[PDB]
Amino acid sequence: KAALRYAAVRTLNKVAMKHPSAVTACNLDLENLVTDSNRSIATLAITTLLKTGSESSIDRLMKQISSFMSEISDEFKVVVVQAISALCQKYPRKHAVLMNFLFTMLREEGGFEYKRAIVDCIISIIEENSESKETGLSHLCEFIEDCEF
Amino acid sequence: NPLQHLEKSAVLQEARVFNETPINPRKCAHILTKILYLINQGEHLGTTEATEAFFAMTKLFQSNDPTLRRMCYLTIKEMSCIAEDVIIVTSSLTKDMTGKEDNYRGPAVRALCQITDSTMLQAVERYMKQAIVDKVPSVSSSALVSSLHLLKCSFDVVKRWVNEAQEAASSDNIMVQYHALGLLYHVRKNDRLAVSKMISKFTRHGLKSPFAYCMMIRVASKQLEEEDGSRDSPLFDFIESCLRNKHEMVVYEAASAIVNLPGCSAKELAPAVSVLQLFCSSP
Amino acid sequence: VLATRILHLLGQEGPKTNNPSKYIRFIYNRVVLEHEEVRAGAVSALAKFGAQNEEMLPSILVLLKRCVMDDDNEVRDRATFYLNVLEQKQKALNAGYILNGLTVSIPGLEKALQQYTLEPSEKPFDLKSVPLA
Amino acid sequence: GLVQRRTEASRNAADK
Amino acid sequence: LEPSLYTVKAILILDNDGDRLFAKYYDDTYPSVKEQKAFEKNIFNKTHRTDSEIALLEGLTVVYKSSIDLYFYVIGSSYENELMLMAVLNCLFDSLSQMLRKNVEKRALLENMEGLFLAVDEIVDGGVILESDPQQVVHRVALRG
Repeated sequence: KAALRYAAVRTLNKVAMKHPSAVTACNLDLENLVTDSNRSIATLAITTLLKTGSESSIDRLMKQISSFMSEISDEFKVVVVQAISALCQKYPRKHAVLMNFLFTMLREEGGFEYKRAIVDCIISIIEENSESKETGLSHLCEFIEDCEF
Repeated sequence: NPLQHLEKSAVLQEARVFNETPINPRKCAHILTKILYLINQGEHLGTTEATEAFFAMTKLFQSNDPTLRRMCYLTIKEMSCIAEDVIIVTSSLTKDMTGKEDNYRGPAVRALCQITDSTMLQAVERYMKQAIVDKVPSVSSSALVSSLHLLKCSFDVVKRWVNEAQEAASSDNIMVQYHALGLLYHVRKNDRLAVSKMISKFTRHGLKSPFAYCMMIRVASKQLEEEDGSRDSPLFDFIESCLRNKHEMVVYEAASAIVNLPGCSAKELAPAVSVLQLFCSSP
Repeated sequence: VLATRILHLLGQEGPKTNNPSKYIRFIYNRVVLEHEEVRAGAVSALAKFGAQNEEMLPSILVLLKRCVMDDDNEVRDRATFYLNVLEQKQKALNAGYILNGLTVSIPGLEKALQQYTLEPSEKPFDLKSVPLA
Repeated sequence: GLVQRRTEASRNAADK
Repeated sequence: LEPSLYTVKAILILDNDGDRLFAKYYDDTYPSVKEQKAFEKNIFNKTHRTDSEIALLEGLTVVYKSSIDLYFYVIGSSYENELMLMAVLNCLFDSLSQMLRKNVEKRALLENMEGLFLAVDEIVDGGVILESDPQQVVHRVALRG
């Protein structure tokens, strides 16, 4: 049942925000959902795997998300941005790669809610990680040069 | 659509035919269907107009037409909140509930409980108790569900019906068992000892209703959360045993309950996750 | 709305960075290119840099003197206000009127002012009577 | 150095 | 979630324009008819173009099925068992399919609105699932002597 898989993955994605270690048991079943016909389920599975995964899996999973960014709705793009925010908290050493990805998404087409969620994520990374501050402020300065909002 | 251009004033004026004798049961049933359709479309009936239409409908009780009688019960339920003095049908509904026609008894119980206030509930208590223990599943289910609705208005009166509800919970009928167990829980909900004693009784004898199993899993999970989550609890073993149920609904509810339990280990989650994995491939 | 919010952040956090001069170019370029709201936010950000960084103050005073020539009335009035406050070279004025906002509860202030307007006295309204946020 | 800008202002201008 | 017999929040039957043919709300989540119609129109706009059977809309689990010219919705809490809501949706649709002789269409439904009202009243009472077997529902509604 697609609805039951969706409900389970969405709930696991919320658990993975608070208790990522508990969800790690489900990682094998979540990997099978990465190729689901429902792109919403696949996106929730990847974003859950990002929250629960190892630092070594980040570059592989980020590369898979970048291929789905064109096929997913803006609501699911916001869920991807929230997963990146949680990744920056968990793996502060990867902030430069994650900020460059967020900055690339900021240059692409997107609605107000999606652009807001990216800006909010960059601001959160700047507040939590002082080493990211100058780079994040520089990316926000480039964004305001062509900001429609 | 013969109902598309129905105006409230025209239909309420047609309802004056209910004052005539002899009654045409087909014509009157069709007019009641128009009234129900107007209410369902969200047309507001004024209190005076609703009351006049309700008292006009009461005159249809002179007809013995079974379709018209059922449309009267439906109209009583829909107009109960908008018409004044709806208590006027109480004697007719108590008669039909205690009647020989089983097809009237269940609907008559539901209509009676919808119009019965907290002050009149004591007058119908005897008939409600008889309807709960009735052999006809439609009557027993209607009386149990109606008793659940009356719990909001008159908790202390409905609490006296726990014995009759407990007898109905032994029924082989899936819906009667579900409604009886549900009513017993809603009455006992604030008494932790009574809930634990209810769970231990039904875990030992089993349930036949998949709906009653789903509700028992939720009751057991809530009780397990309130008991600081001792995993060696017979409540956890009950929820885990429900993962092997023949009904997909019960298996899913058990898996969802185990997953939402606070402090669950990866070992305790594994069987629930394996069942959810199997459901991801469901057609 | 995003440009003004980023300019406000740059005005608060930019002066606290190791190289605050790096941001001034981007802020000042908004005064030349952008709409009135964004220009007003850019002038406010430049004033915050001048108030926090003494080394930047002479450069900010020249930039604010250019902003006084703005056609928009609110941008010009802001530039005029910040120029005159910064020219006094008083840290207490800069802290009071450029860096630090109101510390009082807004609902508390509204309610206190509403009571004072109903029963006006010969004593001026005292902002210290309002509960702190 | 050639870039296509896809800002909300450029979209609104193109739609106007 | 506190264990409850109250599972169903609403049952909706909308036409292809998103107009209300049948609606019943069992809780105070949408107290006004204006909010109910806004919710119905919002659900319709999000579901009418999608072949998906389940959605999360306004924090509620919406299970739905399309027919020829009708959309059937069963709405529950986001915390409710999605399969329990599907059992209600299937019971409603299969009951109407049997009653309408397999022609589950706007015209046939409007000609037999008395049967629809009676069928829904046999399936759900005050938000409690009363019956899940479509044959039992049809048998209880088929009172035409």
